[PDB]
Amino acid sequence: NQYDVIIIGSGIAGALTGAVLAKSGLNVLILDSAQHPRFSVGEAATPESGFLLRLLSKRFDIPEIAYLSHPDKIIQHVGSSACGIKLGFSFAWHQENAPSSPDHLVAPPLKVPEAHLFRQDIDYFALMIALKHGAESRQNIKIESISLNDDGVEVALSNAAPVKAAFIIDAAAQGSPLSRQLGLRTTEGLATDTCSFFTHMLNVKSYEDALAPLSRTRSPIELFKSTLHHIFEEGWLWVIPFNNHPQGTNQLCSIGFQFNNAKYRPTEAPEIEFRKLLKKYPAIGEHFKDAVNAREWIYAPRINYRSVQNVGDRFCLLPQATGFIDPLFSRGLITTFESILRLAPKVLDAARSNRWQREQFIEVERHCLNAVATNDQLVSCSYEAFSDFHLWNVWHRVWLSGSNLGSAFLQKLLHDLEHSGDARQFDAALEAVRFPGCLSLDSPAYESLFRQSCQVMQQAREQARPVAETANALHELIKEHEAELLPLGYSRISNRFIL
Ligand SMILES: Cc1cc2nc3c(=O)[nH]c(=O)nc-3n(C[C@H](O)[C@H](O)[C@H](O)COP(=O)(O)OP(=O)(O)OC[C@H]3O[C@@H](n4cnc5c(N)ncnc54)[C@H](O)[C@@H]3O)c2cc1C
Ligand SMILES: [Br-]
Ligand SMILES: [Cl-]
Repeated sequence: NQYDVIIIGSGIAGALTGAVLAKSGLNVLILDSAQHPRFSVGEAATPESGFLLRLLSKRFDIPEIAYLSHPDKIIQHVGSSACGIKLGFSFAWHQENAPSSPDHLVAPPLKVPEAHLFRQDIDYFALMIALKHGAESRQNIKIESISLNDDGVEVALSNAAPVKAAFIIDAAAQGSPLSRQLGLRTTEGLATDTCSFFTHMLNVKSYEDALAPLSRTRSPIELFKSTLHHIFEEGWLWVIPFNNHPQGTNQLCSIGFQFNNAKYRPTEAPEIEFRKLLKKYPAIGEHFKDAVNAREWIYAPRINYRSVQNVGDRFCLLPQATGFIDPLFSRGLITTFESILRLAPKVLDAARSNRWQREQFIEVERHCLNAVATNDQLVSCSYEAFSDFHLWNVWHRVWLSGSNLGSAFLQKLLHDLEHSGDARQFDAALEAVRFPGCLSLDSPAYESLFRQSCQVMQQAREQARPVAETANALHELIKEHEAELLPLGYSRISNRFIL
């Protein structure tokens, strides 16, 4: 075998996977059909993704991976166009045939700033980390076939010699050739059925200049410096600026709108569908008066999918190749970076002992399948919560309380790894969690709340219950479970900005 591991796809997942494996002593090859620079979606960084990036950096001793978790460090080391700032999430609610109220807004601010990842520069920077640590990159290739055997993997390429390796990691992310040929992908048993239009734009106005200033909204953060979600019955639109950091030089703002296909199926071209949306919601249109498009619209008719299995003797699909739900709540990078953190140590043990069996990577599958399953419950219920503001306001505390518990648990693992310096203890502690894939990670009290809350929302969809009844039901559940959650005051509805 020419190599130890072959990685398909040279975006952030594949490049970071290649970096840690090259650093750990494996002879790594990274294949890609596209080439850098190239555009990619997956821009909103979360607190969990920040800790998971810092864990990867510490666990495998690569300081440059930790630079991607903080916006100032991106600006300094990657480049000044490589990210915007993020001081939180903002969810502005809208209704067709009604003027938009500035009071219909929830915006839980963050403690430490996060990045809005300009992925063309971030993913190329991630590949450069892999290349500097000894990984080989081959771009612009054409995969003829991928053969899996009991003694190894063999990849055949157009106009080149075939390459061979012990393992193959699919990081190709929804153009996954290994997912196609194995017959793992399916949309069966998915609550979320959604499409997506997305692009990058110039001259997009800020929320403050377009809709309502800080004095009016009373928000502790500028929504300009946040992942802004414009939500409404049939779907949502995102405003993710890269031009919101003071030292930043990027002019672009990522814009993407999604529909629930059960409520609205788009019929016409992306630009026509966009203007029809701004007609429906004039408030959202205030962003795009003098705005112009910086690239083509991409239309994905169904972004949702999952897999029945995602590992074998000689392979392992990374989360994006495995399954995906929706941009909402930015769960893709969280699942991605955690799956690498779980996979990499097991691949090292396989490569070091020459044992390549499915049972060794079973905990990578269990996490990944549960994560997509959880996020499907989270998103499908969240899409149903868009129908009314008060319903959403109550509902988002279910997500937020889970995300805070999950962030604190990953922070605890980082704190123990930094002080103790014990890699095996960290790997075991991460594997020891009671609810792998879920939002809280380890808390049974939260998962009780989460799974009961989702039953209420699915009952509300199936029987078409009133929004006041559903909102009350969730409020009693929060009040029941509040004591076991963090002491933040999740139950008081009048507080729309949970510090
Ligand atoms: C519309 C949309 C919005 C999203 N929004 C968010 C968000 O707000 N927050 C968030 O955290 N996540 C989001 N995600 C998920 C996000 O895309 C992933 O978390 C992340 O981008 C995955 O990185 P990656 O390197 O695996 O994939 P990518 O960055 O897409 O890289 C994959 C690479 O594989 C290559 N490739 C494809 N097919 C083949 C083949 N047959 N052979 C060889 N190479 C191939 C591609 O050319 C590409 O270079 C979103 C996804 C979509 C579709
Ligand atoms: Br997801
Ligand atoms: Cl996501």
